[PDB]
Amino acid sequence: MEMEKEFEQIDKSGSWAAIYQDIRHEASDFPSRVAKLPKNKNRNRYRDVSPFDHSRIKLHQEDNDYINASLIKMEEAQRSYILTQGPLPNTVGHFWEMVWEQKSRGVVMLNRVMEKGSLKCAQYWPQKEEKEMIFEDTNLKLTLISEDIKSYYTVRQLELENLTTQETREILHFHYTTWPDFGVPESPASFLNFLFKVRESGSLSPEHGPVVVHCSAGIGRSGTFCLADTCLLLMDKRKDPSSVDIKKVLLEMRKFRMGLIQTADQLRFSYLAVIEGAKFIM
Ligand SMILES: CC(=O)N[C@@H](Cc1ccc(O)cc1)C(=O)NN
Repeated sequence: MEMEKEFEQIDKSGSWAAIYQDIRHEASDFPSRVAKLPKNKNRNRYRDVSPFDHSRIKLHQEDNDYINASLIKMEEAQRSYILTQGPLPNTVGHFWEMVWEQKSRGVVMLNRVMEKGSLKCAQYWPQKEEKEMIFEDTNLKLTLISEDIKSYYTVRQLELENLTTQETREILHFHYTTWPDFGVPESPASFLNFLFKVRESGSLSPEHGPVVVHCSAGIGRSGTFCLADTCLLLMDKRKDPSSVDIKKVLLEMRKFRMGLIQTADQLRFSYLAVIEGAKFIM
């Protein structure tokens, strides 16, 4: 039942929350024993937001490998992503250790450091060229190379140095800036173009390790980014573009990360992001 038609009847009835709770009721439930251990109390920004043990990204170290990061592996779509929370003052060195280990090209951010007068994440990248950051706990160094500031996003070039191998790599900061404080973006137009812009970079390609995407919790705004890309990828690919079930995509993803897609407005907006993007792939 096509995604244009469904909506329509979803509007016609207005039962977004009603659609939305059923997915919440049909979603995966798996253990999260690692997250919950006591020595990890400080690596979680939220007590109710936890990575499942079976899909948890692990940090390459034998003492403590824990981070609130999971691997969403999409079989069909031949696409992979890591969802993580906004880093904390105690996790910064862990976020970049992850970027390294995993061999990612890109870092995507759907949020500002300050929203509603309070802190959404740590300031974790260098704002000035001659002002480099060193992550002592994890022996890496990061340098701001260049900055492309535009209306809805900014793209930054960074240099990540594994101070232990002295090897260096180039990472791309894709930062979306205009998402509103309350609600959802008033028009999917800008979220989509930024999604094409991230693909444009080569960051969501198999030729690198999965992309790292985050917002504050690592489930909401992050979930729309991946639900939509994957659905778009799926439409190009199948005979029947019409075949794409957005609820079905979401529950598959939900098997790898708890609560992807936080409110009924995001579900629909996720729906308009798919619906509207199809209109170029073609
Ligand atoms: C008709 C309706 O329920 N609209 C939503 C708001 C909405 C707008 C754009 C989005 O992309 C997503 C959600 C609403 O009124 N919710 N209360």
